[PDB]
Amino acid sequence: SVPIPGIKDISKLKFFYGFKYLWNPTVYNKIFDKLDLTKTYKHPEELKVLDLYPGVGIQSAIFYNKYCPRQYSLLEKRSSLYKFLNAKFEGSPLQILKRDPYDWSTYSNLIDEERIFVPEVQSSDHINDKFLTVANVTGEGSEGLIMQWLSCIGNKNWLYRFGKVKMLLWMPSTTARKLLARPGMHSRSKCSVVREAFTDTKLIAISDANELKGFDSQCIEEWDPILFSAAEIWPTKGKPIALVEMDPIDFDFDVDNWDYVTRHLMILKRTPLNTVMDSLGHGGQQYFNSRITDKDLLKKCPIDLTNDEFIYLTKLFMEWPFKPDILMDFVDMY
Amino acid sequence: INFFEIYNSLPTLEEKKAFESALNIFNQDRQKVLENRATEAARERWKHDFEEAKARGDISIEKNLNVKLWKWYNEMLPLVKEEINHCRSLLSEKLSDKKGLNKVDTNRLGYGPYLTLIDPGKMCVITILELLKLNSTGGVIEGMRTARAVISVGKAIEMEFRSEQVLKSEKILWPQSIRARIGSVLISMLIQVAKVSVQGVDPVTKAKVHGEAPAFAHGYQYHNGSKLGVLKIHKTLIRQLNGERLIASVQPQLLPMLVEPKPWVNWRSGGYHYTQSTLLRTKDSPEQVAYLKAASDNGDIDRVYDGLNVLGRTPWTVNRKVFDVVSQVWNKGEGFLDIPGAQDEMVLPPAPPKNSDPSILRAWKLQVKTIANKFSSDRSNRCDTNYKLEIARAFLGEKLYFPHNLDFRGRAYPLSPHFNHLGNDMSRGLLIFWHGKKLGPSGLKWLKIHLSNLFGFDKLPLKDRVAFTESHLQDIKDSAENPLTGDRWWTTADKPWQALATCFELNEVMKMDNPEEFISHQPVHQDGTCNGLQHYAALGGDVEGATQVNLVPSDKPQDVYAHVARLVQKRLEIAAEKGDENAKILKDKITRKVVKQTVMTNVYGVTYVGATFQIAKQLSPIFDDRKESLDFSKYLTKHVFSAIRELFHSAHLIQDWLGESAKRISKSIRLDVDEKSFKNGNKPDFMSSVIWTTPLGLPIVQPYREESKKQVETNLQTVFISDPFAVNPVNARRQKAGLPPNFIHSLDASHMLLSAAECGKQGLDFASVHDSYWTHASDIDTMNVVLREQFIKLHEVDLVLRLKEEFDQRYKNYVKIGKLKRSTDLAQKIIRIRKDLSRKLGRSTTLADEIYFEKKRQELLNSPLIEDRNVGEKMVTTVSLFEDITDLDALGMSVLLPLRLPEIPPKGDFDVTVLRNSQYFFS
RNA sequence: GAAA
DNA sequence: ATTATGCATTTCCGACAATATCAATAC
DNA sequence: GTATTGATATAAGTAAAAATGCATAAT
Ligand SMILES: *O[C@H]1[C@@H](O)[C@H](n2cnc3c(=O)[nH]c(N)nc32)O[C@@H]1COP(=O)(O)OP(=O)(O)OP(=O)(O)O
Repeated sequence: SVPIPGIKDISKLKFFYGFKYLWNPTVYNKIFDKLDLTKTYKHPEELKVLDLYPGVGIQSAIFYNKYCPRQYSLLEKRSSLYKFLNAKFEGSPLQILKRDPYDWSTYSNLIDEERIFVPEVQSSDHINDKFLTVANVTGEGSEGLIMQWLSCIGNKNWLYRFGKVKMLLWMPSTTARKLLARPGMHSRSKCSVVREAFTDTKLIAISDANELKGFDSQCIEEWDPILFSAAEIWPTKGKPIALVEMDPIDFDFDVDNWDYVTRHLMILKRTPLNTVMDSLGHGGQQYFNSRITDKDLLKKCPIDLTNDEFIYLTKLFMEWPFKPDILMDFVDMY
Repeated sequence: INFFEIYNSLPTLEEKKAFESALNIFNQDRQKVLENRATEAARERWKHDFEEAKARGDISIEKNLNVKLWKWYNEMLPLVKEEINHCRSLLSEKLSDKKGLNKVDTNRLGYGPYLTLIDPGKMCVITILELLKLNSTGGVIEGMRTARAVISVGKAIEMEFRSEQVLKSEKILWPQSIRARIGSVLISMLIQVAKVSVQGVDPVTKAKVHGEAPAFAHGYQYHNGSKLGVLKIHKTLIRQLNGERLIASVQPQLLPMLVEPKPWVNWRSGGYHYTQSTLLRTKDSPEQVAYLKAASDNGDIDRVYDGLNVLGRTPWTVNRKVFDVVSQVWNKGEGFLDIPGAQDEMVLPPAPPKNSDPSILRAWKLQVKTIANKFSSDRSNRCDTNYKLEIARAFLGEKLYFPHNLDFRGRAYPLSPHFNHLGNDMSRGLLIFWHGKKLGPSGLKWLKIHLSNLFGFDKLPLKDRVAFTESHLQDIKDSAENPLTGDRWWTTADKPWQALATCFELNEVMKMDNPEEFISHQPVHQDGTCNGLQHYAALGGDVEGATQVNLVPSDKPQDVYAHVARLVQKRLEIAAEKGDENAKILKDKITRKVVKQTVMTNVYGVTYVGATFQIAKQLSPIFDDRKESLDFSKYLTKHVFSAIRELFHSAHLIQDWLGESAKRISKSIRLDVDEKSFKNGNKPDFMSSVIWTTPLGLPIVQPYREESKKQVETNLQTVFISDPFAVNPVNARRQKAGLPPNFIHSLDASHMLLSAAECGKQGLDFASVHDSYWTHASDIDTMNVVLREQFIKLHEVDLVLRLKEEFDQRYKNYVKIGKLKRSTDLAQKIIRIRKDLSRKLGRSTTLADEIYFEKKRQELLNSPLIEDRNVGEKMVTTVSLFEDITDLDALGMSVLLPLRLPEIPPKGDFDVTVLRNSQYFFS
């Protein structure tokens, strides 16, 4: 009952700002079946969904035709994309707003100021049953926005004050590889540590078979991602894209100290711990040598460590009496 | 034993000369003590403090800095000794390769011989002093940068060896890699040794915990997704280093002299008696040093010597009254005038809840960063004032001298960097002349005009200025009687300390009945208005420029900045017809300060963002808008650029000619130098920099090049540094953007030096701040005459034409690059010759081969044998056929062109002599 | 901070 | 062949301005 | 095997893209 934009229509658009979009209804059906959101959300007719950077809107139209949610909203401020969305989706229950998803004040002015989109707050013992958010951040310069949203998962402030809001995001292949790297892998970084600490992420689909070697073979076997060619994404000059599902989880550490410890430890990501604690302050090496009795810990590199080991280290850092000030970690540039 | 009071008390000229001779004989040992070097002075001071502490029982915290430094030196010297022994053992054999650890010994084989030359205690003290000097530098909150510290320590060790070698002389340079390795090795050894004692509180016990912690630690930080190796200093050391014993801990090495400076007779002789200083300040350039040595050999720089000697021969002393007022203000503790105010530690607003708005969290982080930056800036600005006041205390009531140097352009600066008369208003008000000359019949008028100028009313006629000064007599009296605990009228001036000194002198004059016979020491300033624009007008013969920069005599002094501000306000009134709100907000908000900076900088080649920042910096205090006023500043820049483009024409013409000449020089290749193969293809190296000479014979070489930043493996880390000891292609944009300002500044410096030399010949006391010249109040008329005559003599010739002739002579045989389409018959001939010459050579002849053939053909005509010359003329090369053509500049393949410079713009017929009576040329 |  | 594209007036005072890890090559 | 120059990632609001300040060079 909702029109689905076609390849000829979406091909008339001039600028996509580096964002690749998908237009194949068959692979949309495949990925929706793989996700199996019908069981997670017991009342799809009572489901409120927020869409960020929709672009073509084909995914939103197929989502509506498949589930019939209680409310769906598209946030798109780019000129031609919004114009095409209004032209193709007017006269339908889908709603399009001329707002830019990057601004932090946009969500406040949309939720508690203008009183348009209000999610349902529930307990943290289960995934948010009446709130779903969908995003498409494929622009290669917009990885900072993804990391900011992960930090917002950590702080429970941006959209996670509502609960365990399930995330569905299209990201570039490199970003997914970096976020889904296991201990010991060459691509593991602080983004991987944040992903392991805050979320539970799965690779629902990818756009290139040759890029799967960046992921762990065991994780690939468990996930069973859906693969499709690059001919199904309209702007064909871009790198392959991937789809992930992020489920926020519970944690029992302090975010500021953990962030400081991980950031200053993973700078030297191939150096054993018996020579990197000197970078955490004055006397750090002797203090941590005295306070740590484990054997392989003093020889493991921080790329070999995991979230539990990092939490142990940050708890020791808290217990340090002579610890440095976390706040005074910046430069006097401007 | 005060000497200035005795000198003033002596009533006879012969007795004054006798006392001056006695003082000069007596001050030699004091000069030797002052010029005693840093390593020896620091070592003796630290050992003395340690001995005194050992004598007085056990007192640690009182002299903690010096006691700790001596302890560290004593317990860290053996590490350096053992490393030197290890290096000797690993170099004495000199037999095996791939010996030891790959990272360890291959580095030692590199930095070994550079460590065995200098004394181990000497490197110890050098490292300690450098690391104490470079604190809170580079944006690091409480420490230095590793890249900075390794170079500074290594460079200091290199410099101390040069002094030791030359001292024994009564080896060229060290590589940057070696400097970095030495610095890293020694800083690591100091880190391993430096221990401080601090007490903290246990989080779970809430009681004090005792222990010893390293003083220095090596860590990394981030700024916009990029690493930053840093070195930190513990708070227990910061609190003492930023204290009032910093002068005792780090003794200065370039202080004002007590005896008359050694005259300049050679490019490496002059200034201090025991310290060797080069005439020029060459940051990193061997070409400038080579050209300076060649000029010194030729002997074409002697007026430069005369001017610098006149500048350095003037005696100074410390103003006791202003010093006492400054000391009272400083000891009070409250922030007064521009002294910020002594605060101990930071104050931070309470953090919001963690689950608050991300915008709120970002705002809080921004506020914290701003507060920390302000606190650090205030602490630095207070430490600088403390250092200057301690030097003033040291040299109180004593004769002073300030030997001068030059920078690569030619402008003159004192050798002493800490306390001199180029500082801020406090430093300029803390210094007076040693010789006190009678005021005569004009000193009163000139001193009153000086005070009126120091109150910012330096755009009024002289009658108005003296009327202002004589109307404010009661305020002058009150300010000079009780500066503090009074009406504080002198603080309203834009130069408060100088106004205070002038008020002291004026009251001391007014207390008598015969002001003519008063003895004054206060220097009086006379500076030109829009000096760069004046020089541009003189260069271009611009009658309009001359009449608007006060060159043409007039009753009232003009102000180009006020004129431009008024014109732009009229333009905004015009735009009020459209009445856009952005224009309406700033229509009447124009200020002559903003217009002044923009108009001054425009003739030097300023860009849109530069003008935007210049306008915004001075528009912030007006607070017309938020920090997003950059839109308002950009509109301001647009219309002020339109106005200045309308106004200034001949100056921009000369600027364009200079820029075009710089481009032609930067895109040129030498014949003999670049005849060798480069194996880069059709892209020959550009090794030519814009060089010219001042009318005084000083050669100026532009040092702009391209910097290659590569990581160097040091002990602490791998620093990201460049090599300024290697030849690199010249930065064309830098040369083109630097020539127009450098030429004008060189002209300014030459005129200042001419005036200084003539005033020295005429027996006056001369001091200068670039475009501003100081002297006694009674010698101002003679000084004005000297300046006018020197300016007329300097600009009597066509300086731009002489520069063009010099460029043509120095670039006789040079090759440019040009692309012309083969559609033209002439341009296709070059392509045919290139094909024909390739077949003749038997291979694919390149641009390098063609240039080499042209250079070799020229050598034939330059050969003494006519037969070779006849063959050379008979032989036609690629560039030879293009010598006659001078119109193909605008008429595809790249072809070689000769170096021809643009024609000089027409110069208006303006007689520069007419300024010999212009009252407001300098004021 | 100082000068164009 | 117009598209990207680095840079934004000069000088001096300590007056600045990234480092680690890896991935094929070269020897 | 050891040794070497180049490519790539880091953090994460003072966006990136598109549309400009602007000249110079380029993929
Ligand atoms: O007022 C200045 C000054 O006290 C100090 N400061 C900043 N840079 C320097 C410097 O190179 N040398 C010295 N001796 N002192 C310095 O910090 C204060 C803050 O200066 P701002 O950043 O506000 O202004 P800046 O000098 O950068 O202005 P400009 O020269 O770019 O116009």
